[PDB]
Amino acid sequence: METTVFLSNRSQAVRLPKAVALPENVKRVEVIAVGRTRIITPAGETWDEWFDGHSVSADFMDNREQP
Amino acid sequence: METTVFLSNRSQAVRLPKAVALPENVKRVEVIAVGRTRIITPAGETWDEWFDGHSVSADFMDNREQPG
Amino acid sequence: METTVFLSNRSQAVRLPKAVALPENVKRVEVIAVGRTRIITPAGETWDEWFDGHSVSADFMDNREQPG
Amino acid sequence: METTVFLSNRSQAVRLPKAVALPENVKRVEVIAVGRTRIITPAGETWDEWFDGHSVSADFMDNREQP
Amino acid sequence: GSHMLKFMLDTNICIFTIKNKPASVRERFNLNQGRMCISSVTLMELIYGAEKSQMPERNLAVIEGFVSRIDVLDYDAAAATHTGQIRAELARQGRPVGPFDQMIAGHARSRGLIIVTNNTREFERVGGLRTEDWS
Amino acid sequence: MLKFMLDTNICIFTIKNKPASVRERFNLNQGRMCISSVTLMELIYGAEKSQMPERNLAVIEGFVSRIDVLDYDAAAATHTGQIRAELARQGRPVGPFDQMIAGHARSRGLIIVTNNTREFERVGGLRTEDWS
Amino acid sequence: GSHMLKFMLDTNICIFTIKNKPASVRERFNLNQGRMCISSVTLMELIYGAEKSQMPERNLAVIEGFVSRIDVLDYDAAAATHTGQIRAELARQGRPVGPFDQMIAGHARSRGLIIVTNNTREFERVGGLRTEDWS
Amino acid sequence: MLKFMLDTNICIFTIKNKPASVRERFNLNQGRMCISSVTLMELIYGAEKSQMPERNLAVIEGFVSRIDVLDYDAAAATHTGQIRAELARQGRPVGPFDQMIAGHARSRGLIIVTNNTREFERVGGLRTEDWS
Repeated sequence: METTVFLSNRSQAVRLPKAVALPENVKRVEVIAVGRTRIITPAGETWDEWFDGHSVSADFMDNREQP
Repeated sequence: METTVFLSNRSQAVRLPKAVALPENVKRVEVIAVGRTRIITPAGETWDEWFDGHSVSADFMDNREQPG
Repeated sequence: METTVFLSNRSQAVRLPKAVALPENVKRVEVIAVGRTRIITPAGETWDEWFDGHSVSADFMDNREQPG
Repeated sequence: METTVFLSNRSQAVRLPKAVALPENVKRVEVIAVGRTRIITPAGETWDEWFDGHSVSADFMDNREQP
Repeated sequence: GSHMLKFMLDTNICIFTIKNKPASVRERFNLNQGRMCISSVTLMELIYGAEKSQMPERNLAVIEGFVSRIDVLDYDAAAATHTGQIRAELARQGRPVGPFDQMIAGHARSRGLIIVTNNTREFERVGGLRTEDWS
Repeated sequence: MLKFMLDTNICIFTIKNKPASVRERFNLNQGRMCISSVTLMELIYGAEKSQMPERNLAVIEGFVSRIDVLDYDAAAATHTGQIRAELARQGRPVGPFDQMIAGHARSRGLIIVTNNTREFERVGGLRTEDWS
Repeated sequence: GSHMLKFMLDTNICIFTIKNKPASVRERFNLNQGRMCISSVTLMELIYGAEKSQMPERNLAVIEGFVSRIDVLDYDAAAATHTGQIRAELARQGRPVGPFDQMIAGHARSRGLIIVTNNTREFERVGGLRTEDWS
Repeated sequence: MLKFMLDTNICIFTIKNKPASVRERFNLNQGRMCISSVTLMELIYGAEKSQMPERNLAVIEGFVSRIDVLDYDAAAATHTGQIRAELARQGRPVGPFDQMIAGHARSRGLIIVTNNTREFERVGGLRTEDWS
């Protein structure tokens, strides 16, 4: 028989030094692409970052104005 | 999109799949910790730094050569 | 995109792959022979026939009910 | 072991009755999508239909007008 | 060819031609065959007009034959974004435009299509939009 | 894996006030939520007319980037036309944006997640949930 | 987000800000961060301007840092189609517009982008196009 | 499988006159031909200013439907900028549309098929063929 030689599949990673490393409880992580940035959250806590920050002005959608 | 964290060399590393991958321009990102969340952004892309950064030579595009 | 011709039931048939497939609206096409070439088009879609075809009832959209 | 039952793969075909059937020499055929229509040509004669018809007006591109 | 589209028909012109079948629009349909489309917003209004009519069975058949000769574009994220900008651009000026017409205008401005409408006076309040009256 | 469609009222409710009970409902159902492009139109309009459009568009981007935005296609317009007729035979008034959102969910077999269920109550053939 | 883009910068405004770095454009850049783009046609003119300069090594580095903060859109079939219509719309009126500016205008009209330009008087001859002067 | 890029001059040459020698060159190389979107811009312009635009656009559609149309991307603009500088150091004048078409082919490693090879003669790093 006759087969082929190939290289294993790689992927683009980011490194986290110990000063910004994630705790030991998180072995799975959710990643979200917001524009040019990306957000690294624990598996079942994907919305905590958007809830604790990201405030809108007080006038936003005070009137839906649906005809 | 859920991924997995591993270890490479002496430090921790997060696994970024294809659908949320970064362009090849980016090899250096700034990471900021918010609670249990880590936010990554490409490095050195602030307009206030570029407007005060390296300037262009005095002859550059003194004549735009668009025919007509 | 090159395909292959076969035979189904009593007649000839041309094999249309996915990339050049027809919408499900079309189940009836008119075929015209030009030399060694066959041209297929969906059937019965001439404006001059529709303008003279079946007409709409007298009450249809007498009141467009767009709020505001 | 345990496997699955499935249905073989189909595809959308058009029938050619004998009055418009293609000659016997053509066993392979090229198909081209032009808008809502499709053009059925022999394998190595894909451009013959576009050359023998499809005429443009005499004034088309008499001057390229490149600055 | 998806890059052959040039005109988008608003709801007003569609009702006008389906009810009356005028010769002037008949001519411009034959001239610009294969280059016309409507938004799914317009398709919604047409389907609703047949379902509530005295003869929905035969009015739906006429509409489906009308749609069979033009393309129907989905109201996507770009169309929604331009409609949002347009509704704010109009609130700053106190110019009233109906909600379905607002979505039709934003859908065409998102892809540079010319609006074919019966009432050009309502769409001319929108910035960066071309209109034509084929009546 | 798509299961829920969020209406416009629940989005305004969540973005303005950021409730704690909604945060746990979002984290558990992540990856199965979406909105119609009609709702995206209303959200973008609210930011463009506000006093801080760029800041408010940034908050919308982070919200949208975590869910899917569905295009209002021919099937959605078809169900919306039927619902509008079904509602006309009664004396049930429903808003035009809410009508399109309801027909969009019915065309995809999705559950409407809303802020107050009593306005989607009168439409036949779709299920609603109250996440307030 | 690809649906967050709103402005397209022509070649004139790019040369103006790279050479002079004015404070007025600096303010409007900070305000509309992440919502600006240029056409690959404009990128071609910039790269050519650096390669033929007295210091191409350091001028290319400045331009690449400028492009790193905006998006570059490909000149696709839709942009080519709108440019063809525009060149015929202008020939009917005897209004002269440069070839690169003609392609920039067609690229923005194909996707409903607002043109940010230094010379608004040249682009205002194009039908269905919005312009803004950030100088 | 893409190998040849057709310039604007060869397209006008083929569409207006329909030569027999070009027909056999097209049938043999079917599936390996393409044009830049810059050339598509020039073809569409010629039809829109002509006396029968709809008829001429129909002929262009059948021509385009048999080949690929490549987008003028960042790499194509990069090679075009280098070529324009390489040409400036000499006294070689080249048209703006032809400059962009040449840099587009060089960025993709394609062979320029043209009507008269002497205008693409002075550009370094690309091969040309005469199909007249």
